[PDB]
Amino acid sequence: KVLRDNIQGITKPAIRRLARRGGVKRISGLIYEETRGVLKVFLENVIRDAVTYTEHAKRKTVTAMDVVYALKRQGRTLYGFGG
Amino acid sequence: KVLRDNIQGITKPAIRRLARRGGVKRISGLIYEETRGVLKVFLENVIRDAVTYTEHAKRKTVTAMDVVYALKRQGRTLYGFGG
Amino acid sequence: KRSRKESYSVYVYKVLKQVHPDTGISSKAMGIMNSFVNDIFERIAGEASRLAHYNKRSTITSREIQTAVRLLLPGELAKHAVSEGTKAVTKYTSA
Amino acid sequence: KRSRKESYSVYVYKVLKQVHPDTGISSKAMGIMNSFVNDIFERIAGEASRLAHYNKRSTITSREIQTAVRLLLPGELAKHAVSEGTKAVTKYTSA
Amino acid sequence: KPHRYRPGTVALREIRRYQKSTELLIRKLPFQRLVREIAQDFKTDLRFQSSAVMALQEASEAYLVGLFEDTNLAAIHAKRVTIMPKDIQLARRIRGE
Amino acid sequence: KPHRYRPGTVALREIRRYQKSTELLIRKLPFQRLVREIAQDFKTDLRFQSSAVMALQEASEAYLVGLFEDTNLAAIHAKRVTIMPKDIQLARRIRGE
Amino acid sequence: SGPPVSELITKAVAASKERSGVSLAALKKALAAAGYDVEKNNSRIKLGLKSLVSKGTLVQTKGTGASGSFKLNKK
Amino acid sequence: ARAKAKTRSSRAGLQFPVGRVHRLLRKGNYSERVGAGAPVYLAAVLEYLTAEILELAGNAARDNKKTRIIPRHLQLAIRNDEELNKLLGRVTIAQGGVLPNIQAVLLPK
Amino acid sequence: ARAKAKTRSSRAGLQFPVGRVHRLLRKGNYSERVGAGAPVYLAAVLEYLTAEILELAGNAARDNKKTRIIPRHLQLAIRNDEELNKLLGRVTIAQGGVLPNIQAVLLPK
DNA sequence: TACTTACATGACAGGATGTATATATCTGACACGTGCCTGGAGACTAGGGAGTAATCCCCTTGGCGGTTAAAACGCGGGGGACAGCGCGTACGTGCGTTTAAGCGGTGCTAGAGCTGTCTACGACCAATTGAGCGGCCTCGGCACCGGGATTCTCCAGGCGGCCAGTG
DNA sequence: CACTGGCCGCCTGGAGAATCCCGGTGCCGAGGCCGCTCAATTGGTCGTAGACAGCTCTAGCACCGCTTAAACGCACGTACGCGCTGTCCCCCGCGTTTTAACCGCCAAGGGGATTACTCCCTAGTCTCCAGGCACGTGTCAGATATATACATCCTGTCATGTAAGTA
Repeated sequence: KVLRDNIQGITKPAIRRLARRGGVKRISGLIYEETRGVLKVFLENVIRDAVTYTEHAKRKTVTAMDVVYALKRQGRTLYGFGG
Repeated sequence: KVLRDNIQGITKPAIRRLARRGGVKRISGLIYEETRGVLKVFLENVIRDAVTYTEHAKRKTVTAMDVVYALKRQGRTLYGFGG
Repeated sequence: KRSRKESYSVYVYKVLKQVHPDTGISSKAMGIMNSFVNDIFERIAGEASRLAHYNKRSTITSREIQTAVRLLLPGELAKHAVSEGTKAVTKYTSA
Repeated sequence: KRSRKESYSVYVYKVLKQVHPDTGISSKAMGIMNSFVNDIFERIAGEASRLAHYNKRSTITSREIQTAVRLLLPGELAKHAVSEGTKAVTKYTSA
Repeated sequence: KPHRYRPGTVALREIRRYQKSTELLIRKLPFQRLVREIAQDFKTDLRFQSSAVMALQEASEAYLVGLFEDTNLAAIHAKRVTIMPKDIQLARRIRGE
Repeated sequence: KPHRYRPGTVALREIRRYQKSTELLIRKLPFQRLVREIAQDFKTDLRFQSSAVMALQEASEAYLVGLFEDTNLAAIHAKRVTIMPKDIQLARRIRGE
Repeated sequence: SGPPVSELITKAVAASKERSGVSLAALKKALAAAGYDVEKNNSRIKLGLKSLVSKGTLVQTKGTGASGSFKLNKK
Repeated sequence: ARAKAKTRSSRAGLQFPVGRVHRLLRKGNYSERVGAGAPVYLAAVLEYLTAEILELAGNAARDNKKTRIIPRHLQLAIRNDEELNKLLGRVTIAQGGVLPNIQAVLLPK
Repeated sequence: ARAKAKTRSSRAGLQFPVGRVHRLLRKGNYSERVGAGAPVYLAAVLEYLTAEILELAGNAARDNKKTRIIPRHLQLAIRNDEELNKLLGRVTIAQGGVLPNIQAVLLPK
């Protein structure tokens, strides 16, 4: 029930696949851990917002509405999840 | 009555001092005409909407409030003129 | 027993059939269409509301939304939306 | 005389005299403070209005504005503004 | 002698594949675990709708896609092809992060 | 021999002056002429508040100043100190314009 | 003190004598292995290379000036 | 004793619901009053935008020779139109991927 | 026998107007109904933000040996607090100029 | 200094495999028929927001003379960009292994969500006022002008390495 | 191979210049005062929004067993950054000349703003009715699987330029 080191769960080839979809030929080795950190900070932002939406809603389960709405506020609007 | 060339009205030393406020130590020679065009495009985006505000209000006089609204709709909000 | 959840299914369905008699749609593309029309409606409605507040107008007319779609919709889409909306209010007032 | 143009002038002047007895203010700085209070009021009120719509709530209360502070205001600014919000509302409920 | 491609063409075949294809690029379970780990630090005992987890999945992949396009522009700006930490720092700082 | 400063030194003093200074850097009435020229392209014979022209001038200076912040960042990104049109285009593209 | 670095450059180019000429970085690392403070003597190595090319004792393989590759003469 | 109900969607000749757009405008709380022509104009704009993007989606799907449009087709439609890309610059389409755009230096030779 | 007209800002111990912010919530048309503690809280947040930024403005004025706040002091107070900077990243101060910052590459050795 | 020869390199063909192309299948995802009831709608009405007529004044536009600060242009020159070129590494790519993601199945439950209650809560209306705003007025903080130090910057001369000369 | 004097790269002091700092002085915007009015207040009333309680049900979490796809680690490799230097050229700095921006001063009038009138329209409510969504089902488009065919990428081979070895 304790979760300790899940930032390493976003594997290095997963980052390679992400950069391939973004259109990258070559990825340095220093890239993976800081993109883990950057994505970490990004989820800190959006999940902090969604947690505030959640505790404002007096529910205990984070929903897709809270996700898409938190992305919507930050100029990162997402389609396809009931918005 | 008609005006043909005020793009050169934003002189090269004016662009120089703008970039000096911008922290630019050295400016290429090809910068000035491009920034004149870029400012012209930015003013297209602002002034077209500011005009649309004015004949939305059926006014002939362009007001500072319309300019403030047009800037803040682009997310480039200007303080000091509202009210 | 269930509660009704509103969507923009049938309208997008009739439009896609009208512009393409033979072409179908997936469910996820339908969700993205629902999200798109909701987003555009909220943008135009918010900008119309702000235009209403800025000239101290408590009413929203087609002039207000015309101003808004002139603000948001870039270039050629603006004049085409002006054309269809003008024709639409033309048939609405004539009937 | 003309129509009165509302401002936040004497209010910000009282705040300055409370925080800095000997420091003055300029008129352009006061216009920027009017722009500040109007902009922050606009941001908080707009996001809290959307929060009211999202939970299908007809009421905006101190809870919605508090949550809006947690979204918009960063970090220690957020939690301190929460602290003075709670002291203000407890003083108001105690009249 | 067994076949071996020169460096780069496997990368471009990947480029064409995952730009042509659409599917999710992060393994779903460790992403879900990372999200639960982060949300545990903010408010305790959170559960997640599965659709919310895939929503963070799509949004995170697209966010990284936008960043990696920006770092691609930064790298080709700097006469390079291999991106560096200062490229992501530039992209975030120009965008205002 | 008359006294003579090296290049960039006067530029650096100009730098520290213009972040030290607060006044407008665009000439007022030529900017008024430019904004009237742009305005008459949309609606002819428009009239301007002087405060509106000053607000447009302040916003234009703000836009260009922030644009050259990003441009200077992109220039030092490419190990250069003199900005180029590709720096401006890069900053404008990454910003989302 | 010791000898001047012209003998150092000749020793650095004569240590290997591979198919192409030796580059500036390789000869500087060679003098570092032989022992010299090359950090404050970059223009020294530049003038040594340019001077030794100009006398014709050194022939430059592909590069220009102090850049590129340097190889020994015919005899 | 009463006239037959005939919708303003049929009055304007637009398949988008005038009544539903008016209801969402009233309950989206944007003004105290809304003029009757405003939802008609808004629904016309909405139907034009949907018709144009669905036209591009159907054309792109026919280009992929597939009779049903998918989110990939929506991404291909949106990113290939400069005015739609201006309208949807910061908007993300789910499971649509990205437009194939390889920079010119990335190609070999 | 009507009571004395007391003010809600003084009731809450504030300087910013509870009444005017409440009226602007009613007239900004943001909800049909507004909770009573909401304008008090919003005025508290506004007064605290203005209190910190005026405190930093007075401190910057005392730093520049000026007894009066100039908009340059306001811009220096915004940009020297990184959290206030993140609050107001997109907002430009009139006549504030820009914060003095030179990249270290630009500076000579 | 020309003769000869082997090696780097461009031109051209060929295999292998990854991708493009053709055909079966089956399945579940799309699409269509039903019930329905909820959301749209038509008539009437109370009433108000906005459209329109009039004015005035003031704030914008237009115009003229003077100053000079800002611009424009040329010379000069340094520094900035950048092309090239080895080097050295730092990922790219292939291949075998671990394993953990993924899929399929089962069970619990906790929380999401719907529905009756009602009570706190907030908006609304008549009357009343006192704090905030428009205007005026004064004056001293501050803008501007004038003079002396200081820091900064750049160059003249002066020292150390060094490179050429010599014994 | 050691001694040694001149020549270039670097250290240092000093002169001029831009700015900092110290005064004086006049001024015009900041602050303070006064009249006013209008917007906040208060108290009763009335309708109602959401908190609460409780029930139901459903999807989210946990557990488990296979089952490979992929994560991973290692090894060979090559290609990419990139540090450095040489070379060219481009833009800052400064001086002089030009010129229009600013000021400031004055005329005039265009429309912004305000007030008044009056009515167009729009929201509300009872009633009615029909369209789109849950629900269910059926059914072929496309994913998958399998079998062909070309593209292309690497590699092998031929021709050739060219540097090297050589008489």
